[PDB]
Amino acid sequence: PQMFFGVLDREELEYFKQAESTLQLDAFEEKFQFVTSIIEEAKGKELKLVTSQITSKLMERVILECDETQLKDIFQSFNGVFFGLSCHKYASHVLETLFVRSAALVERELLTPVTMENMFLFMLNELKPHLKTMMNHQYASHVLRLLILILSSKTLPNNKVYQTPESFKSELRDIITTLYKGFTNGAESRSDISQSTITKFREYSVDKVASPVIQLIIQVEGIFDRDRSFWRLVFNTADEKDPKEESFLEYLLSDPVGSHFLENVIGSARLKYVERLYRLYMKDRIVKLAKRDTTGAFVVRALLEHLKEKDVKQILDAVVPELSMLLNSNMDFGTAIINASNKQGGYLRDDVIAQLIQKYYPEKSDAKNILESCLLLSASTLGNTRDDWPTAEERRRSVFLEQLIDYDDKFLNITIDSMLALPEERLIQMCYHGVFSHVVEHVLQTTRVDIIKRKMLLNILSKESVNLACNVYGSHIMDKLWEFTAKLTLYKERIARALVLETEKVKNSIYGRQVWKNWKLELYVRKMWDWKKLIKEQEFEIF
Repeated sequence: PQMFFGVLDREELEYFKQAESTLQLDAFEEKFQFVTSIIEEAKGKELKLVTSQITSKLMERVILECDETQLKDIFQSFNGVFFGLSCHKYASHVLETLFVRSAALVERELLTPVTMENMFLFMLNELKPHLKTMMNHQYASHVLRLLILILSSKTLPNNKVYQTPESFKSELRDIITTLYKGFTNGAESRSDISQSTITKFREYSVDKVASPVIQLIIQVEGIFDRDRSFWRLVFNTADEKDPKEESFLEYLLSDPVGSHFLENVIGSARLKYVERLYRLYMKDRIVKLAKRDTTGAFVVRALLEHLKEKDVKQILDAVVPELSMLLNSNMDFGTAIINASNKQGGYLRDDVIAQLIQKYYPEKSDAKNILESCLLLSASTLGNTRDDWPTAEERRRSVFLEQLIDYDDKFLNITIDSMLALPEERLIQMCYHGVFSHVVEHVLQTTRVDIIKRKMLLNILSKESVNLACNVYGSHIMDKLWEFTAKLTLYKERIARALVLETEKVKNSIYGRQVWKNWKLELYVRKMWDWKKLIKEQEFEIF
């Protein structure tokens, strides 16, 4: 109804363009004087400013950089056009900024005993008629989504969470229920609603702009309204197949927005409803859903997380036998199932193990490393010439592998043998690598590994004892070798000898001096007898 408030002069435009530059410069706490000089010049033009693209961001800065009593002064200058501003491409981000600062101010008033809270309530009240429109407006829907987060003390896009006053609870309710009316054009029962409006609503859940709002509400509505009638808007209560709901489900599953709406929603549904959906519609599509990764396999994860013993068992029964084909593109389906299998007391565990070994170590091959199955090793950052750090994905991969190791002895052995299968220098390379080294050291589970493998591993690493202990990463591999070497102490001797051979290189190596302590090399050097004691100590400390 109102978003075009005139334009700026050339003189005015120049002044502010000027102003904005010197602010992002920081050539100064006289900052303030400048800032509040801008404010004085902004006096009475706030609207033109906030709507113009050139100056839109200037305002946003001033909002971020001003007195609380200037904050309010600006907030005030927006009375009676808050709705227009939110519908504006630029003004609506100014609003987003302004409302977030206000939130903190309102927490402050809340903790630090005309108030910001009341200034706020006032604005909330002029939006109220316009909610329903705000919901599917490309810009205003965000301002709306924001507000709801604010009123519910949910962390704020813009670790940023503030405590709310009581009236905020009231106001959250007034806007949840105002929407409900706008969209059910009249109370008072699921009975009274046409499936003309029900489906009108179902169609929303798949809009890119309105679906996030509907999710938010559905999650947050529980605080007051135990109905939960927004959910019931979207879904039926019990306990039979409706071809309307059913085809709506498939409509959800056959869409990115729709699938993610679904899974987020599964998260805040009460368990009654989730089981219902599963029992009714999911149960016999569960594979087709899983292999429709993605999206649609995201949902099957949500089910697993948020369901109970009988159901998850049912699911695993369906999923484990196709796990090797399900790891195709995405590993994080695998961790889902393992976590699932475990949380249920190792249900279907062996076939799970069996399925992994199928995907990553199939005994029908020359090449067999999980090191190449699981980390794309040859294709990785392992020694690039180009000074490249490990990727986030590489870390992501490593971690996966690491828990595989934890999951079963089978996997620990398989990776050891994969490391052993490698050219030795390439295993050495691993030791100096940011994430991959952690994989090496993670393999050094002295109790879980048998001696022949231990001996063989030791043999590669001993060749580089000192270079290892003076490297940021290698030192951890060397540290663990102290225990890793119990009952194999012609190798302890070997290394200790090697390290003492290079005493001055090793101490006054940041990382070296540390290994020195842990191998107790100070003893070695002075009371060699007392050393050979410790070793015998640590043997029966382990066994």
